[PDB]
Amino acid sequence: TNQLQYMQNVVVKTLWKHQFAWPFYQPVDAIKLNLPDYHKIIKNPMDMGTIKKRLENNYYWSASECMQDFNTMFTNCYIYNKPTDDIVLMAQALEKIFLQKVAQMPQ
Amino acid sequence: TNQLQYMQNVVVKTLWKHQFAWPFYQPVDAIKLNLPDYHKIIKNPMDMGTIKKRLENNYYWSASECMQDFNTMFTNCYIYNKPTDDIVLMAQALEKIFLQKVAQMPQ
Ligand SMILES: Cc1sc2c(c1C)C(c1ccc(Cl)cc1)=N[C@@H](CC(=O)OC(C)(C)C)c1[nH]nc(C)[n+]1-2
Ligand SMILES: Cc1sc2c(c1C)C(c1ccc(Cl)cc1)=N[C@@H](CC(=O)OC(C)(C)C)c1[nH]nc(C)[n+]1-2
Repeated sequence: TNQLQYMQNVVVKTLWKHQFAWPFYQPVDAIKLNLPDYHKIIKNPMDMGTIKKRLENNYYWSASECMQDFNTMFTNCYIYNKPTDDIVLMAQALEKIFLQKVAQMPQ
Repeated sequence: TNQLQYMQNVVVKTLWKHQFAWPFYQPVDAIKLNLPDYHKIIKNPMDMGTIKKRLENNYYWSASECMQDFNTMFTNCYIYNKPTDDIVLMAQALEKIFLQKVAQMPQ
């Protein structure tokens, strides 16, 4: 789509390059990070690797569907972590860029 | 703005009319609802009344700034409540409509 291609080519590409993006490239590994409560607190895990793959496989029916996965990704981070945690502040920075780019999307 | 006017006239108006919107018309009243931990868990309270007022007062510098307040509103609800709670499912429904309408915004 003009809109889905834009989510892959502008939104994912911009965010992927950001210095704060690295924690979100792959799923939260609750085993490696020793987070036994992660999967009971977070019911819909999401990450940017998954989103990028979904865009490439034409998983989404609409740009809004993709936007939802980004929102989930960020929200999961705010649900699991304390409001002052580094990872929260990083997510907020990334979420702001996400929104700024979503607002400049074509109709 | 074309975009900010659209956030007031389409996004707020559509959501306000929705059957699930009523909990979000005004700030969470942690006293009336007996929620002593609400304000320590939720660092940025947000509601649609506040957003609507902000739009009318030209508080926002951009549509993305407004979008951020909506995201905060919904996220607060997911942070404070359990994933199976009625209020969470209501927020998810409203958030989906928010995103569907954001995707149909003018550039
Ligand atoms: C690869 C990934 S994914 C991730 C993190 C890392 C490292 C980090 C993290 C990332 C960056 C900085 Cl500066 C700090 C923490 N935190 C965890 C939660 C946690 O508590 O992990 C520690 C036990 C603290 C490791 C978390 N929640 N949500 C996400 C996306 N992450
Ligand atoms: C006016 C408002 S604002 C609100 C609620 C109500 C009623 C409801 C609520 C609204 C609708 C349904 Cl069907 C169920 C609950 N819940 C609280 C949290 C809570 O625990 O409140 C109870 C103690 C359960 C009252 C909450 N969190 N976030 C928000 C926006 N709210």
